[PDB]
Amino acid sequence: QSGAIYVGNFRVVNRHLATHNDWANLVWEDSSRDLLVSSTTAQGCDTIARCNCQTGVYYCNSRRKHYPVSFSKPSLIYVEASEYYPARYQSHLMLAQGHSEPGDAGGILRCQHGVVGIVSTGGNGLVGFADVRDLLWLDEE
Amino acid sequence: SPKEILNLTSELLQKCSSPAPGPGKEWEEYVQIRTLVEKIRKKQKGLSVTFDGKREDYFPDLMKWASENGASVEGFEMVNFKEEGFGLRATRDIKAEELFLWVPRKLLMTVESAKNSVLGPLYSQDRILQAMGNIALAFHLLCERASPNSFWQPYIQTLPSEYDTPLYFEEDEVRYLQSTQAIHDVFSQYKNTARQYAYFYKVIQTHPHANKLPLKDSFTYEDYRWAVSSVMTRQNQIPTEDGSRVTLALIPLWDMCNHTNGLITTGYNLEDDRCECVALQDFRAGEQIYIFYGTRSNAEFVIHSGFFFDNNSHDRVKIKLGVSKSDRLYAMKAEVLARAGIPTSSVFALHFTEPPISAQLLAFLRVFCMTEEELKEHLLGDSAIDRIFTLGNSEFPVSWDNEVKLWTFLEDRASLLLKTYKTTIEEDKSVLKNHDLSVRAKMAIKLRLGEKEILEKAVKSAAVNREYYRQQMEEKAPLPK
Ligand SMILES: [Zn+2]
Repeated sequence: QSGAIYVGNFRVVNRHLATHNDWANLVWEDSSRDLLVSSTTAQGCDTIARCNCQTGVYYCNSRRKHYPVSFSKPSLIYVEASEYYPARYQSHLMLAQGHSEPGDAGGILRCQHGVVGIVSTGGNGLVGFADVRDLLWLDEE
Repeated sequence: SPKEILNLTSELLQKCSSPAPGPGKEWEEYVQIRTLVEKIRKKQKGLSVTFDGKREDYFPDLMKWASENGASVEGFEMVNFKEEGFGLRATRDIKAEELFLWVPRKLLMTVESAKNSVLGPLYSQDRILQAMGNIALAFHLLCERASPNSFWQPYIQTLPSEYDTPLYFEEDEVRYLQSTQAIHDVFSQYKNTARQYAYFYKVIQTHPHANKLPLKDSFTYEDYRWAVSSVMTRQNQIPTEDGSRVTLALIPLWDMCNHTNGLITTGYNLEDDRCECVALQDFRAGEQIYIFYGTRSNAEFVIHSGFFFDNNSHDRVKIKLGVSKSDRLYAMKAEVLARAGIPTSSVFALHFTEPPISAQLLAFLRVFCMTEEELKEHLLGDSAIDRIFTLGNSEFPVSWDNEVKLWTFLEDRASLLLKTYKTTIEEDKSVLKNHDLSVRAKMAIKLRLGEKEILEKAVKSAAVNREYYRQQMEEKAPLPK
């Protein structure tokens, strides 16, 4: 659990906790998604799920465990302002109940077919997962 | 090895392999398949392996077997509660978040374990087991049940003989569910079970790799039905051993706890390779041990877990909605549909808890009665991105006329749904208070009553909001948003 997705020759991780080296190898990014995609020399061992499960398992970094959770479909949800992102439009945000405190960001939520998204927001007993299935370009070349 | 059963399963597979016949005749197809299922059931002995003793006589075996492998067996005791059956009764004071349960995976039963079991040759070649984890896990449970020298045999000992799932319903208990939406899910469940059983009995009889399995000598409807019901009612998700993927699993000593409203408190600790459950609430001495099974509707509870929960705040009634192909705004609206992630037609849910409606719903509706002049504002302009972002914001109406039309259509459809039902809510409450029905009829009628109550509350909410907007019409508010 390194806090990022390794697939193909790419790396997917939250924008707000990425290192400058990621931007030095920037291929595509999005502030509205808090999703950063950077190229990697090594070949990742993770597969992207192209299915539509609404129940999976996510790693709660604060607890050093993983929990099963039922999440809503990808939709646009208001996100309250924090120390890292001011309150603005946030698309492709799966919302569900769970434990998510500062620093939890980066946990991968996993279902049967593979990775669906990454934990992006938390607070008030709600957990936000940013989708990664939409970008079909993220596959082997 | 009689050959009549083979022909019965072949005929069953042939009949159920056809697509859904349609409305009205689904009932006749259901009774036809139930007739075949019943005849084969009375043509077989049922439970291939039956324990001489009763369920409650094997719990000490679980305690000793788990204790030998490091699974906590202290702080609770086994009791048969009248209202939910067998469960865990705490032997001491447990505070909130207290960790009183942990089971090493060695004990856990997983699809990977099945692949490492004697079922592996069959798992290798058959795709159906490869697809669904629950089906393969169920066959693993069946294979382990017939083996006296099974590492999980003590676990199998205590599993209940019969459950309360729809597969256990009689024709009368399913008749009480007529005119409801859940009956279609019961249809799909029963048909899938029948097709799977027929196909699997025929492959096991013909597939050479199944020669060494203990199932070939006896694979009855009762065994498969019990296995599928148990896996469906007491399954939890855990990641693979390598951590690359997650998979279905049956967790002994944990899934025997009943359900109460709350937050999920069960998690698997991969580092320790064990599952840990923290206390859901403060369970004093003598109180039952409860956990949260998940955020599933009462319809799923009845269909899969096999019981109905009262005061469930997370209930919902599928509602089929769509935009007819005869609207002059189809072409222009499809641009939003494609850009809003809203499919052309899909099943929506009305939520018992406030708000009754759900974002994806407010969205489909906002696009189902909006006027054309307002259908390009969200497409062009610096506010178009903000408009699509707030397209699900209840506090942000795109237009007040779209709101009143939306609530009007909502009341219309809700009234139609109320009319569609065969009976009335008053009759349901009177039957519940006056009559003495079995447990299964009890949960079926309760499910129907809950659906009707949720629909009525939706009607009330739609009417209040419509009146609110009509008064807002009499009022003047400068902020459109
Ligand atoms: Zn999936």
